[PDB]
This record gives sequence, structure tokens and C-alpha cells, in this order.
Amino acid sequence: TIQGSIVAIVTPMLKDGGVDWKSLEKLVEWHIEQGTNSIVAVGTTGEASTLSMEEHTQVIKEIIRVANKRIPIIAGTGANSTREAIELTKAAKDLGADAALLVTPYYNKPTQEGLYQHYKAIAEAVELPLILYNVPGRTGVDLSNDTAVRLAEIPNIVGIKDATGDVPRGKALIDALNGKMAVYSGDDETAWELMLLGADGNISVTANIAPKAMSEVCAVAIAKDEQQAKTLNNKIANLHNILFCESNPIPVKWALHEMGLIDTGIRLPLTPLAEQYREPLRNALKDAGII
Amino acid sequence: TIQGSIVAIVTPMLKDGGVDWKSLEKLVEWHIEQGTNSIVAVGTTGEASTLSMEEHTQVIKEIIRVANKRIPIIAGTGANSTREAIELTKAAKDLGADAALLVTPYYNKPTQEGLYQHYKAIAEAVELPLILYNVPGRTGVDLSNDTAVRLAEIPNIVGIKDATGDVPRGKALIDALNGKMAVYSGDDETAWELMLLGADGNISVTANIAPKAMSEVCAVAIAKDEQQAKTLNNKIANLHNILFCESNPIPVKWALHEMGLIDTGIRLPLTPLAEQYREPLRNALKDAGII
Repeated sequence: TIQGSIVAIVTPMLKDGGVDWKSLEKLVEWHIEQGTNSIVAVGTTGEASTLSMEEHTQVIKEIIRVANKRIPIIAGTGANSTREAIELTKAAKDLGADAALLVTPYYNKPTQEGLYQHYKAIAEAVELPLILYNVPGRTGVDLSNDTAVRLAEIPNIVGIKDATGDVPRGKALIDALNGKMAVYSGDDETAWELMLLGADGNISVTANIAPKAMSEVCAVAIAKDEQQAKTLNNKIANLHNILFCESNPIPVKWALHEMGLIDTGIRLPLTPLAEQYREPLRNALKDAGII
Repeated sequence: TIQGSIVAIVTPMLKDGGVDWKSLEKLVEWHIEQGTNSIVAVGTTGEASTLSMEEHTQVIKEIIRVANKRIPIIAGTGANSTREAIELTKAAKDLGADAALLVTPYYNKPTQEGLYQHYKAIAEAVELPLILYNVPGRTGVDLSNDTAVRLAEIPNIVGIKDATGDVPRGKALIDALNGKMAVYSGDDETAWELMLLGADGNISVTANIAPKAMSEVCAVAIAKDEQQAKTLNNKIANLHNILFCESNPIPVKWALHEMGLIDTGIRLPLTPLAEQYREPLRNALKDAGII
């Protein structure tokens, strides 16, 4: 059901790392005004790892309050402990989130059956639309297409964020699912392709700085207009690359800082974008017409 | 300083998943009488990921209690949040742990400088010996030898658990450090080699089921007796492979259950060793003289 450009919103912070509430509010309003179709609160780009339990909740509550039902809000509720994921997901349901996004448990490397049981348990514990999220390079585990297809059979699992950036594999997943659940790109570089091939949207990092342009890219790609999709994506294509010169969200938070939208706060172990990457980033933003 | 066979103890659990305190006490006593030189409490193998804050504290407390100062106790206190790592490490210090083991932040992929700032902040916040731990395959990040050498200059950072299983790389690290801090193997398959090349010990998984044998392997390897280390390691070499047929600690917990030392409890997302691997594992244990 949720389709289009789905921004993986950063969590603005003060210089001392405290959550920058006013700046977050402005961002949410700007996204809605700019055409962003949905927001993922407190996901990887939002530094879920370094926010406390209370902050995780405050941020979700704030984004929901400011969005005021204008666009669906997806809450990042993944954890590498099934017990904890259930807790976070329930909190999200209770706060009024429209769906929850759950990255596969990271670092502890569960088996494929373990991943199946992990998500099955959460789906059965919380009546809320759940989106799976696979990003092996970060987690140490790869949720296979086969496992994803099995999970698509479970009530409440309505989709998967495929951040592999492996298009053939993504197309294979889409074809095997045959509409059973949605597929979202989790790789800005190839998102336009995956959507042309059947993905329902892009849970984007780039949409953080070019929400209007990415909104348009998703729209025409979903419409299966290959020429337009390719033409519009080319305009923001270098951005998809430069926003990962250092681990996301380091570059994207700096980009927004250069845009005058947020301050420099970011929590250890993450660090402000290294100096050698700032000019190139500023150039890229000027080139794409952002600043 | 802490040298020899250092077991990354499992956290015994009842069938419902609750911590099996009685089995834990027996295990600790068994390790002390069998020759184990030190215990890492609530590390990876001890399912740190699925234990709550309180259970974490209690497991460390119980292990410290039963050991009764007979062998040093290392507390696993890693987290992908610097603030959390500090709180966990301070807690371990207060409980009387001898040192703390901290895996590199996983999932959020900090930069090398971020890894440096992460550990420095912890070292400056807590007066306790700290042991770094690198295991890229699980974390999504690789703490380079260069970064490790820099960190060795920080007061209170006294060692690194190298789980790369890359012997030439480990040797390069040992030589560059020239004693500034200790290097421990984090790969049972190659541990004997790394210790012959200068590592201070092996923070092992295999030691969970063959504590006496591993204590001997470490002793002779530390003594630089190459033939004895090869001969003794050869007898348990197959165990080093089989204990990873599925993600650790899944196999080693089943191994201990077959040995009648612990029950089947293990927390989702982890699952009991898949049925098809149980006979093969039993045979490996029989071949090695363990059961």
C-alpha cells in the first residue's frame, strides 16, 4: 500500500548531541510540502543505534504529531533480540505508527530459520504492518529471497526493503512474490531500476536532501516510464554516490547542515563528516542545484 | 598480563530461556579445575545481545562470585553506542571485573577515527583495563592494525582480540605493537599459530567443551613449543570447524547439552542447532574423546 519516495529521516541534533526538536519539526513539514510520500522515523539514517529508548519514542511521537496524518509514518523498530524488537514494535503501534521497519538482527547472525521465527514471532505479537529490511553489509547476515517469500505468507508482513543493490536479485524477488508483498529499494543508486521492474518505492537516503526530485523519480518509475525515470534520476545520480563517501548517515547529516537545515550534532561512534569530504560534498550540492 | 586459555563462556539457559544459574556455577567451577586461565563473561558466545541490562550485570556478578578470585574475570561490555559502552563498562568495573572486552560497534559502521574516539572516550571515562575486539564478518566494520596500534597508546587499553583468522595480519600487528598491548586470538582454528607468533592467549569458543585440552595448547604455544602446539591442536582441530557449522554459539551450546552440562535454552533470533547437524556433532565429540 505505501508507495513512492519514503525518506529515511535523519534525527537532527544539537552540537552536544541532544535531539534538535525544532529542526526535526521543520524537516518533517518541508518533506510533506516537497512531495515526500512517507517517512521512516528512527531507522538507520536516524541513528536508532545511539538514541535511548525514551528518545526513540519521543522522536516517533514528534514526527507523527507534526505530520498530522498527511502522509504515513513508518517507525524503525528493529533489534537483534526478538524480545526487544517486539517491545519497540508495540511501542510504535501504540504511538500510532502506520507501519514498522525492522532490520534483520545484526551482529549475532541468526540462521535463515531463525530469521523466519524472529519475524514470525513479532508479526504474531503485534497487529501492525511490518516491513522487513535486509542490508547484509551492515548486519552480517543475508535474508535470502526464499526466506523473504516464506515470510510474505505471514499476516502482517507487507513488504521488504532490499538494500542489496543487486537488481537481478531484486527482480527475481519481485517476480517470485507475484504481488504477495511489496518490495522497496534500499539502494538509491539502483532504486529507479528496481521500481521500473516492480518495486513499490524507495526507502531513500537521498530524499533527505532532494525530496522533490526523488518524489518525481519514484512517481514516473512506478508508472513504468523508463525514459523519464532515467532522465530524472540522472539529475540526482551523483548524490546517490557522494552520500556514502563515509557511512550513512555521516554525509547526509553534513549535507543538511550545509543546506542550513540542521546543526552538526551526531553521536559517537559516528563522527561529523571528515574534512577532506566536505568541499566535494558542497560541490555536488551546488551541481545538483540544492545549494 | 591476562594470558593463556580464556573461555568465551556460554550463558546456560533453561528451556524457557531464563538464565540457568545452577548450571552456570557448575560450568565456572569446572573451568577452574580443568585449567581454564580466565573467563569472558557475557560476550558474543554468552549471548550478550539477548540478555537484558540486569541479566548482563547478574551473569558477571555470579561468575565473579563463583570464581572467588582464583582466575581473572573479563566482562563483555561492548555496544554500538559509545554512551552505552561507557555505562556497561563502568558497571563491570563496579562489580569487580578484572578487565572488559569490547567488540567494535556493529551495524552502524563508524569510521576508523570514530572507532578511535569511541574507545578513547571509554578509556577516559572508566579506570579499567580494556580489550578491543575485531570480528568484521559480524560487525560490518574492520578495526585496522593501524588504528589498533594508535589505540594501544591510550591508557587503559591493554589488548585486542583479533578474530580475523588472518595469521600474517595478526603477526604484523604483534610485531608493530612490540609489546605495547596484548594480542589475543579470536579464531580457534588458527589460535595455536598466533600464540606461537606472540599472542598472549586465545579467547576461545572451543575451550567451552575442551577446557583442559585448550589450556594445554595455549600453554605450549605460549612457551613457543611448535611441535607440541601442532600435535595437541591437531587432536581438537575438527572441533574448531564443527563448532561453527551454524553461527556460534548455536553449535557449542548444543555440544554442551550433548555433554549433559547445560539445557537447550537459547534466545531468538538464535535457534537450537538444526536437527541435521546433531549426529555429525555428536560424532565429532566422540572422535575427540569428549563424550
